[PDB]
Amino acid sequence: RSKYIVIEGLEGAGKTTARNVVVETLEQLGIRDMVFTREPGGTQLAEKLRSLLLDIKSVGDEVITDKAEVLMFYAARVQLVETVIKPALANGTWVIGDRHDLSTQAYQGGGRGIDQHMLATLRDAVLGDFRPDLTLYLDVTPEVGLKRARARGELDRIEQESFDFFNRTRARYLELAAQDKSIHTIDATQPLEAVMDAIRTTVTHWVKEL
Repeated sequence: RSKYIVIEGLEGAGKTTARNVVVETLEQLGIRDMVFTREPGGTQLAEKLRSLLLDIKSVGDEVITDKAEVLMFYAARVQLVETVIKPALANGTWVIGDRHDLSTQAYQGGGRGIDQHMLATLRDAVLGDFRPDLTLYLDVTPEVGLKRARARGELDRIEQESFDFFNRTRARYLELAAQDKSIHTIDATQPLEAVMDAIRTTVTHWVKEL
């Protein structure tokens, strides 16, 4: 049975590295057929919304409202999910996504301050029941994430946020992972090999548990 695995974490958490471990582990367990998706993005429309959401001055000097932000993140999500993810899963293909709803909950909920129960409302209103089978949240400290992001190149509109915005975002990520068994928190503040190892076993077990 096809599965939807999502990788989460602050920017500079190591999502790609983690994704590589995941493919390796899965390919090792005999799972080979799979597709990747990233959010916001994944479809023509989703990518348009992505640019509107992250491009510095994507609408000149106008400040995108917090709520417009969540709504755009959501329009992007449902389009990808309905048009790409579900069909894939429905075909038997596994889907590995780089970010999903937890990101909205953490960033818009924790960073932004958008009311937690409203975010839940939207989620169900929009996605209903659909949820990722396994979620890997890579926990890294704000400073280590920003430093890495800063080294990568130019910061998008949201990555230019304050340390406290990232603080609150990380805490919410953790608060929510703490309430959901399918969301595993990997300590990404440890050396690569350790992180890499954590990811491999967590996945290996979860799959074995299937």
